[PDB]
Amino acid sequence: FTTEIHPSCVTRQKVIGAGEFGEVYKGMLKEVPVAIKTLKAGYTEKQRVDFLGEAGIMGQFSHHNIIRLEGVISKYKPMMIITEYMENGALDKFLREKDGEFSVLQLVGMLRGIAAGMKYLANMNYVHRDLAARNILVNSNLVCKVSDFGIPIRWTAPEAISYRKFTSASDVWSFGIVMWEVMTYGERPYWELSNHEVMKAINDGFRLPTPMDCPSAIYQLMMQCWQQERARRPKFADIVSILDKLIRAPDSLKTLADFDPRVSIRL
Ligand SMILES: CNc1ncc2cc(-c3cc(NC(=O)NCCC(C)(C)C)c(F)cc3C)c(C)nc2n1
Repeated sequence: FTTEIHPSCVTRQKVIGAGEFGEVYKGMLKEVPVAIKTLKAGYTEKQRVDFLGEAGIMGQFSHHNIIRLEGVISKYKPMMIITEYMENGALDKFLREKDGEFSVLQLVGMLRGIAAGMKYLANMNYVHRDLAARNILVNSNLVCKVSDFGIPIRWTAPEAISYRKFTSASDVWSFGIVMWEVMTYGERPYWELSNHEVMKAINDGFRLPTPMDCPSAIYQLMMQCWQQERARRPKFADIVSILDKLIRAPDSLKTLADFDPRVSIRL
């Protein structure tokens, strides 16, 4: 079952995005701010199954680091999925607009939240397939929650690219990329390299270099997420455990990995 909301309780205020066959609005629910995704007239059977299926999954999950469902409008048209509203929006854009404004402890806290959400999804037998900072939302407490706005080569594990093997372990690879995104304040993974250049580089053993001002322990962890051999990657359980220990003994984060400068200025 999913909480059914009457349309009279919902007010759409502004368009903030696009759905698969409909739009996404900021609005109010009788009052609390909400995000609202619509499915407009003409939708196919597949679209309806996918839309209500997504809502169903969201309504069963209950975790601090997973987007919360307020409810669904299924009995009237257009159909709607209504979620909590995350005031700071998508993590990738947020970090790029707030470059350098957070402490290392705050950044690592973000990652621990994301990891906790992913551990929950993985153990509930849900494989994300598109984990990236663009699909993480941020609220006014700086809490990060896993979402999905709809192959993204540079986030995807080799086995998922090569033979379509998507698992919690391919999500761990992606999480490594997300760690690099957070610690660089939203740098594009692999910079201007083309998709084929990225795939070639990874196959030949290249990995993203240390971010600036990055704790050694954090760089070590993201490198383990990028083991070629799936079985050698940490589980989300391991990641949550390590990040929790680092945060609870925060002097552990004061030791930095060496940053490899591209340009050296001699004065
Ligand atoms: C800008 N703030 C904000 N806050 C909250 C927002 C919530 C949504 C949202 C997102 C989804 N879907 C969605 O989050 N799917 C993944 C769910 C899972 C992690 C449990 C597997 C949805 F079905 C409906 C809506 C309204 C979207 C598309 N945008 C949002 N934007």
